[PDB]
Amino acid sequence: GAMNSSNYAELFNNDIKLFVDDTNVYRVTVHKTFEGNVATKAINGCIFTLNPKTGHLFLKIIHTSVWAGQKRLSQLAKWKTAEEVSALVRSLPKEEQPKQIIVTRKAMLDPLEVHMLDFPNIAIRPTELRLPFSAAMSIDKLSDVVMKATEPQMVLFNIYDDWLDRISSYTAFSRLTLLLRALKTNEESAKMILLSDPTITIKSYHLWPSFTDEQWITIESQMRDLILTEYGRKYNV
Amino acid sequence: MNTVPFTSAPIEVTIGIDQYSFNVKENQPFHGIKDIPIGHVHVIHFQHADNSSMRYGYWFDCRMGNFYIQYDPKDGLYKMMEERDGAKFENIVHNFKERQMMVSYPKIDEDDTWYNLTEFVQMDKIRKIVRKDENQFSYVDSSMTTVQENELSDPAHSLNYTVINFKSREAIRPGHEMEDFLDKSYYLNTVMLQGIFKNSSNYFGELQFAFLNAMFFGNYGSSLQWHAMIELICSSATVPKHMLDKLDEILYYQIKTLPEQYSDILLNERVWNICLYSSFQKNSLHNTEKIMENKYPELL
Repeated sequence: GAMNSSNYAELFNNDIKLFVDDTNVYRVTVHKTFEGNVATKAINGCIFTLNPKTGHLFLKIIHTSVWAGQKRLSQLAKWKTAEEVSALVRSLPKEEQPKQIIVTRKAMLDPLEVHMLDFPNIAIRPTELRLPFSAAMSIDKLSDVVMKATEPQMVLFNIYDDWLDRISSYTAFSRLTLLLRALKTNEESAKMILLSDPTITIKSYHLWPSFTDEQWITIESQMRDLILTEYGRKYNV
Repeated sequence: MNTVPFTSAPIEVTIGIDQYSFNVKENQPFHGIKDIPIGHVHVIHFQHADNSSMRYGYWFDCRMGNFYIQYDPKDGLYKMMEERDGAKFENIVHNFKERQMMVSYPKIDEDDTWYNLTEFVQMDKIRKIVRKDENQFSYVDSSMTTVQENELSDPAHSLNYTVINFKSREAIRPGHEMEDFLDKSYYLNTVMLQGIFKNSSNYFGELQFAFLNAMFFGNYGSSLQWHAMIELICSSATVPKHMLDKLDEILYYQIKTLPEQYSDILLNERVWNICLYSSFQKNSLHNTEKIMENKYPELL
């Protein structure tokens, strides 16, 4: 059934699972035409497929060429997502294939179920969690590889950098969701908090800065304050 | 015009013959139903006064033998049996008729209701859905489960309706996932019509049989089958024109016949709203849409 607050620890057990977020698959800018009508121009997108236990991220870049001459793109985007997730599962060795795939949006359930009919033992699940994976394109190195792609491409990342050397998967996921929640609520302020000290850099092979354990506590506090500062505006409370 | 005699009526019972029904009192001198129209299947059905649980009955065709009803006090039901001695049977019927101990199948000459509900229904197709090959007639009741319901437990007592499942390898060609899910035409036309049913007449026969089992016995699995066969057509962008026209007539008579008070349990909101208002065939069921809108506007 649905993944919620009640069964949260299940994310970090030894059963291989993937989160799939389709938010950033079909991306457009809306603009005026010469005649004063409205039109969209697609930009490169991505499927965000994440092992929450290991941090392994399968970033399938969706090149604007896949939409050329297609109709009902927001519908097609769900099916293309499910096609590419199914292709990724088939590409993995049997012992690496997930036992569950959790979709962040309920509209992915039927498309993914139909694409995974060959895998009846892989459970396709929704979640009640409101996950901030839409904000993946606020991570500079992910945004950069998506925008520069000239063709369909799969890029492999570890979204936790080397954090699992020092912290558990549970704590790494909590840190990732807090960073993405801050980047989603106020991108400018979140990026300012992450780069304010020039002495702390991002390793070439990493996504996030090389914070000490004490610096991560300060950063995480500054992110929580940002989310509350922002919430006390949205709602005037 | 054929006859189904009753040995007796030892228990108080409501007796159905097709869309008609009669209350019989305990030990009332009732000895059967005469003037049954030749050329159609028929269903004789029962609901005991003392336990309205288990509606049950028998699908039969009087062209296929001489059938009678006899109460079994051990199994506690009215049973259909075949009389193999023609002369004994003719002599039983002639006596009961002479003593006018038989109700007359009460068909109004103008009334094509039963033909319209059973147009594609054939005894030989019923006997493959309801497997009991030693009898020429078929027992159905309120509680019998379908092969599909059983998959998701006594196989000999199952309704072997054709399994329809929109999220199955059968329904979805590898490589045409989105196309086949959103447009069921390949599942309807290649798999079901060309493949399994062989023609639209057998498909409509099963659809009509499923509805009648839903209506006459409150058989839940039959209602599921009726709705799945409607949805498969309405969810196909490519359906022969003759099939759409015939479907509209079929559904019109089914909705016309349904007791007004059973719309809540026998009609699936999602399927009917989707079929009449969102599906490919939303504009192809004029008669059905008009009777549904006038008779059941709450459901929609």
